Amino acid sequence: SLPYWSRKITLECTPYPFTLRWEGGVHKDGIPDKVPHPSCDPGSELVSYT
Amino acid sequence: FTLIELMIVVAIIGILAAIAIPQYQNYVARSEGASALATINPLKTTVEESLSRGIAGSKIKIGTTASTATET
Repeated sequence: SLPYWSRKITLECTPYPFTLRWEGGVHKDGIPDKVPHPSCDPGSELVSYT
Repeated sequence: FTLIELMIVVAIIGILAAIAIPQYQNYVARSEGASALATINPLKTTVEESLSRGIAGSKIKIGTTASTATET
């Protein structure tokens, strides 16, 4: 048997994607319908966002 | 009472019932326009400010829904 030498090194990570969501809109006085599509009709506009 | 006083009163009534009345429509027609422009002119200042600051158009609206750093 004769001499010998070697080395090794590795780096890796596992995948795991995901998704997040969030909605919201402008607050109004006297509008209990907290929905992105306000079905009421007070007298203003609600841009909303989802 | 006599007829002289009654006839004089009747004549004075007819005399007073003769005052002319000129036109009075152009006055209001002009006052309405003098107020419309005076009310809707100052919006140009806000329009120019919003267009020169940085925000784009479209978002510029009317009403009373507060303000933020994007919409006017």
